[PDB]
Amino acid sequence: GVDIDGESDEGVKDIREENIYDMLATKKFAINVATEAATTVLSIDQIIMAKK
Amino acid sequence: LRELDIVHPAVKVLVMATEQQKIDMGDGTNLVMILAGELLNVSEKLISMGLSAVEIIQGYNMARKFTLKEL
Amino acid sequence: EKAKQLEGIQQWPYQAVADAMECIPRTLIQNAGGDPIRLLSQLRAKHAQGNFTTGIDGDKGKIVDMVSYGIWEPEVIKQQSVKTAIESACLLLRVDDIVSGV
Amino acid sequence: AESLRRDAALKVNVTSAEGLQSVLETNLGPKGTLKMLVDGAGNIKLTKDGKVLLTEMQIQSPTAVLIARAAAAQDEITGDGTTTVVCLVGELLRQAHRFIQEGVHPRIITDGFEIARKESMKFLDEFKISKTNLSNDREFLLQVARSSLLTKVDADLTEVLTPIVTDAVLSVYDAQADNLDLHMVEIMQMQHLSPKDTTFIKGLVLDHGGRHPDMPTRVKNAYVLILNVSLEYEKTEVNSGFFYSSADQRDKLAASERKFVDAKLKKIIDLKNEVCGMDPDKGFVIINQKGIDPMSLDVFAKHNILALRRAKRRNMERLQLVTGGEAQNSVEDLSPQILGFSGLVYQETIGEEKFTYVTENTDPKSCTILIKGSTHYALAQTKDAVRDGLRAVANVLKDKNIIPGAGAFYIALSRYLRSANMNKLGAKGKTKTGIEAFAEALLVIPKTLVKNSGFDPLDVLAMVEDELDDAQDSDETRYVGVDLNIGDSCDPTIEGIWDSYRVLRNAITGATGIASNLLLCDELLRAGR
Repeated sequence: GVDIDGESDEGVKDIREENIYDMLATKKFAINVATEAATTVLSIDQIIMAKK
Repeated sequence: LRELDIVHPAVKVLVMATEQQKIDMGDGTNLVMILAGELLNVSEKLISMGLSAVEIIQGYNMARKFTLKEL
Repeated sequence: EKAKQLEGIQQWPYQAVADAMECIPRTLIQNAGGDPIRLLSQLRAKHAQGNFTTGIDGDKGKIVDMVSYGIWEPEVIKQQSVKTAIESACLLLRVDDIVSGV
Repeated sequence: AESLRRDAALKVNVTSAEGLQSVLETNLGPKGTLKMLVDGAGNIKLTKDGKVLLTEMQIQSPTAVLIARAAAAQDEITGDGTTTVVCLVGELLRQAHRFIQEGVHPRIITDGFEIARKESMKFLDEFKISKTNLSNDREFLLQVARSSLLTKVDADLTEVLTPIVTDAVLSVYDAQADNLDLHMVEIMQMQHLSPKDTTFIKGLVLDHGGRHPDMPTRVKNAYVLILNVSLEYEKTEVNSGFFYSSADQRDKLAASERKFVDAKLKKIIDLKNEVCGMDPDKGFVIINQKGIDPMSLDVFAKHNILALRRAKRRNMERLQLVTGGEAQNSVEDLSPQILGFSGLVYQETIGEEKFTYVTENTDPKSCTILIKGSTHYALAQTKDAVRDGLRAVANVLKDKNIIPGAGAFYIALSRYLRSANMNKLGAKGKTKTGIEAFAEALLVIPKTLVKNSGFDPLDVLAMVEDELDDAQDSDETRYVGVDLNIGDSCDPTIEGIWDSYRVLRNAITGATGIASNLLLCDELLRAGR
């Protein structure tokens, strides 16, 4: 994976040492929400506003 | 995001999508907002290149189904 | 395809060079009236299947073969176009400051 | 004292129309763009409906005022084509404004439209296709339902709402002459679950259900009985309470509150012993519009009787049609024939609210469309797509005629009207100049659909004309239409893109009178102050 280092290291390290894992329910749900979020912004070519 | 004043209404779309992550799963709110902001940056080159935003949306729908099967 | 097997820091600018090589035929597409988005993606896909000699016609404006229809160019022009453009592009990036004086 | 005249209006009216045209130009079609409109309410709403766009924005320009009234008349009659008419009025002014510098008088421009409108009705009757009233058309209704859905969504939700919208009209509407009522179809809005998980509700759902931990999760073949009496303790009109200082005074004071409760409750539990006592796989459900006391919560748990409280008055009137049981005001007069019939009844478990499913009925004669969404704007967009889909299918059962979409009607009509007047030459020599402007104004719709997708509008136009030329030589009938996905032409009968006859019939006549009145104003009149 990606290592933050902070002391020293050469290259990267294995994630299985620290056992840092992400649940499938969290990762799979975050992709569909982020996809629909960017879909809404790209679909809007015009914005109408009014002063309060 | 609840303690910040939002001016542009387009930002509220990402704020409403951020609350979707906190209410149901409660984890990964940073993964939703940061990834959604990068999808607009990589699309900025496609919108400028002349690729219509319609096929850009259609491309993400086909790429989303390919990602869910690999998970 | 070759840049993916190197796996180094130089891999990223190779994609910028490959995109720059595609702008020369794409510029002719913009002058031919055809869609620069559609004709560029369809032409690039034909190189992975067909030969590398399939170019773009100025008279027609659709993807056609250069050899069968009698369109040819010498290699020396291609050798002098790539070498002199890269050598000149490097010299422009070597100057980080503009000195004013006699 | 000079006779010099001015324009000062038509040039501004067309310019103001071109500005409003470009707003709804990219909003038309399934490949169009979805725009966000928020005025003063802080409520994000995204919809492509042309009528909703004009009602949510205050436009000072007088040109858009008449266009706003045109969308209101099409919704109250046709119920669709709000954006298409706006695109036809704006483009027609562009072709007519070019002839103004030539000297063409606007009256002949308006008179040339009425001649082309009457000639369009002749081609309209030959081009339309009659559809049978038979109930085997559900397969054909799937293609018609997708035409309205693909426009207002991203096309991923269409496959989910395809069986829901199709089965919504066919279930509530029996097949006869009769008529159809869209008000009988309930609409429920929930912001909890995602829109991808939405489902169709055959019965009726209610808001406030009974809350007890021992209530059964699923009850199959349950009897529905309307109960108008109060099962909860009542107090005097003036605030008062019963306070007992001893155990003997407990049953004395509390008996006054449960006197009316025990009289009705003891008669209800006797019905369970006489009716549905032995019979397995059956149930008994009490409506009880009023509240429930904590005393009856333990009685209903031992008998597994589903309890309900705080019921909507309007929903109970429709329960008599779905279930069949009449409202019982007094248990003393209750008869065994009052008990209705219902199917599997199971309540979803959610902390904020709870649902009740009366669904799976023999003759429900009603439907409920449950709208789900994660955000607020997702609920407003989905509600707009459902209401537009029901009104589009509504004209399919009423009117037996159907027309193909995807520009198949506009390209064929624009080409027919151009070659009809040249052969006949029965109108006028000067009038055909303005008639050509009407024929060229009908080709903007197929050019608009390909414009949002990035395709060349001139390329797709020449490909359709090449296919129509081969169809004129042969004596057969072949329809040609624009395919947005591939980019070439397509057969609209195979693709399944169809548009209502009533919507397109009032679209040509409606856009004719609206665009004509804008050309009749020579000078803007400012007065009243």
